[PDB]
Amino acid sequence: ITENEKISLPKIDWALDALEPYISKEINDLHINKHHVAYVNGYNAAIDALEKAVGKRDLKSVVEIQQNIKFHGGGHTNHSLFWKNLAPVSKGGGKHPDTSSALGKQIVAQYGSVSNLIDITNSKLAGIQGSGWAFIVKNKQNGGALDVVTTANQDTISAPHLVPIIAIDAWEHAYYLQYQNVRPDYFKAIWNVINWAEAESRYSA
Amino acid sequence: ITENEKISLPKIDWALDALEPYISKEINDLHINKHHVAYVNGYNAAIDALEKAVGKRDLKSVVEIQQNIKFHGGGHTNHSLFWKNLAPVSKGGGKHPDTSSALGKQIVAQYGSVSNLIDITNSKLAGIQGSGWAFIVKNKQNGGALDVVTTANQDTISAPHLVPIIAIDAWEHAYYLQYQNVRPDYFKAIWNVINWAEAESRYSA
Amino acid sequence: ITENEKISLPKIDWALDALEPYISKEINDLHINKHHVAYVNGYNAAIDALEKAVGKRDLKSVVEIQQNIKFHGGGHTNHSLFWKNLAPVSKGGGKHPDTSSALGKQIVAQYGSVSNLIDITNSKLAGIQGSGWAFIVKNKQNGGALDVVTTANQDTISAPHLVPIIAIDAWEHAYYLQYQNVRPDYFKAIWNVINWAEAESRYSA
Amino acid sequence: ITENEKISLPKIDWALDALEPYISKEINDLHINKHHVAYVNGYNAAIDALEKAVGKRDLKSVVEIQQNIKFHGGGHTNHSLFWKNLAPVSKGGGKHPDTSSALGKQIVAQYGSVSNLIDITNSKLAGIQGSGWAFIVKNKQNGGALDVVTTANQDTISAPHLVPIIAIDAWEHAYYLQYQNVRPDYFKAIWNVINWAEAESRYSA
Ligand SMILES: [Mn+2]
Ligand SMILES: [Mn+2]
Ligand SMILES: [Mn+2]
Ligand SMILES: [Mn+2]
Repeated sequence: ITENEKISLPKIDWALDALEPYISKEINDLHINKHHVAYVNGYNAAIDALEKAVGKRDLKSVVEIQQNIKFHGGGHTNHSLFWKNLAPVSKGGGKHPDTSSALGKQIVAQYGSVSNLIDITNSKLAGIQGSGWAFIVKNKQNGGALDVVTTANQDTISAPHLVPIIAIDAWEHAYYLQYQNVRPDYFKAIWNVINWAEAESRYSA
Repeated sequence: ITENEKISLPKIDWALDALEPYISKEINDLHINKHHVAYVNGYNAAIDALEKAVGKRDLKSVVEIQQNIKFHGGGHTNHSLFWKNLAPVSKGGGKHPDTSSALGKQIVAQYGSVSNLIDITNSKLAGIQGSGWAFIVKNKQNGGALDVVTTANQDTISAPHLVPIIAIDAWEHAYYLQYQNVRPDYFKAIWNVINWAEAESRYSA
Repeated sequence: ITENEKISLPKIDWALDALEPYISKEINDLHINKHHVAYVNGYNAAIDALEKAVGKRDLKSVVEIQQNIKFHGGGHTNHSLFWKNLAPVSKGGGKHPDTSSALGKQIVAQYGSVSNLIDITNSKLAGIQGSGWAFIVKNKQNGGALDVVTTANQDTISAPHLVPIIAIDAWEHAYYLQYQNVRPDYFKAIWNVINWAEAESRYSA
Repeated sequence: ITENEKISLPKIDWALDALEPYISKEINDLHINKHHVAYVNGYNAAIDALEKAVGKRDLKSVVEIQQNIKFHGGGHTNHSLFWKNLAPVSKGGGKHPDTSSALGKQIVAQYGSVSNLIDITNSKLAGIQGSGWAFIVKNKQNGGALDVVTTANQDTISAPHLVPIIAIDAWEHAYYLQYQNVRPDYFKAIWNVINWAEAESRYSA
């Protein structure tokens, strides 16, 4: 594994206790410093393992390692999107996107309001069985149309023609210390710290 | 939905705090009374929705409902197996199976010792990505041979030729409040409260 | 299993040899009379097995049978959609949808042309690994937006908010006798017998 | 991509028509020269795309490429195992393994006879939904115990502790031209040309 190929834990634009009372410092410290750090390490080790196996044409090891690449690679990708679409109330968290922005105009055209889109997303999040994510996505092929999708585990939006706009973590570790089994309460509460300014930038990028 | 079709939460043969210090009373209370209760209700609701859709030949609904049958039905089966293979130390929890038993003799012949089987099982548990279970299984068609398998979410040992001997819950709700992100500490801890008398009885049935 | 819950092979609105030179009579005869027939039988048997097991509250059998419900129920639904969106050239097969119809207006707004939408679908069909389908779908929640999706095996469009508009069978049995390994030639060829009038009715329904 | 990393189509130890009347020369010709060639080319293309994406830390592409590595790498491993465990009758195809061999002794001890194991394998094959494989496997951690498992599409026996002994292709391209929809006729016929000498050698390795 070379220095240019290795990934690192991203710097987070807000303090660990800044999402309170919606997401605790206790969850954020473990989520970033233990959970995200595990995917950073897992990806860098999986890449090192893969180059060694590929070089030897060990197709049995190559095949086995692919799953760890997908998982740790996806975990890093999902969590990085997550931290960037979260913001304290003081820093624009929970402020709806500007209705004149490309994203704001698209939400209005397809859903009528951000309120309805959030209801549709909370609905997808409730239906997730096990570990997974919900994403608000832009499709670059069908006129920049928005849709809400879910992925299992650390699976991500990897289709070249699709753009992740908002990423919501539904893994039990994302809410358990504060909400316990009451997953719908976390889903309802998170929107108060959602960074829609980042979502607008992602759409127009 | 007829009454004889409806499932119920089982009686657990130990107090909420009886598996301490290995599994907290806080975890068991939520695990039994919130988590397992949700699988009981979900299954009964899915069977009712299924019968209506099957009666109307509404195959689009039928196909959608089958996922909730699988998830909730599996959730009930898995947690029921789990409580039955958990026991307080004073009630034989953690006590290794009699080497003279059908299960005991099979463990010795295949793995040499219970400790080696536990080592294998803990490695399979460590490898679980996202929500899932590990099972020690008996295969009825290959000479009652044991193996260690894992399932995702609430998938269970449903094949008629396979018998679940030990079920270990690897979902984050099974350990998070006590062990947080340190899932290997939980997998190591659990064996101290595993009911091998139940596993011996499952092998012989 | 009752008489009202039983599914049957649908009547086909075209002669077996009427899709030639695009799809042969030889494929069509096996496709309808052996393949679709096997899903009709599989579903009716799975339903009979399900009522027996649900009644006995045999969660292990109930869980096992769900897979057969999904598969044969999906196979019947997918094939029924398929025959309805196929038509001889003499009966409107290959005729692009009317641009003033709700579907035609949506295609123009989102993709610019039917040809561009066909190119996107052919790209999705090319990327299917193993057995599966491609569908042009309408989403009732995001403003009636169209999208191209794939499913594996006999998985279908079962989400209540989604409508299958066009179903394209990519299983090897759908083309093998005529095209052999040359799967892209079949994908290119099938559009000449696609019934877009059925697609228009499905969108407006 | 470097030379040492590139895979090649293997030499097949029997003529295209050598397995007749069990597997036609038309099937073998396409299976080796079109189907397996597509896996060889696809894997080499995926390794090249992977190295470029890994080099520029483009994790979105990396995560997307992993599936093509798994599919093509698995496709090459599976077909290579397949040709090696196929033999013309005049070269010992269909001849049961020596009961004195390590494999032979293991079959007798677990299944009683090769015919009972074949029956078990044929039932697992019949149960495959869509594209997949059945494998007779040796587990190196539970006493070298044999079992029968199935994989979907081009998924393979990649776990380090498991050894594939016999691989059977259940994709429609493996039998369609000759057996059409009657897949059980193919599963029955294949055992007449299975190379058990290779299976014994795999077990002992
Ligand atoms: Mn997370
Ligand atoms: Mn649980
Ligand atoms: Mn078909
Ligand atoms: Mn093949």
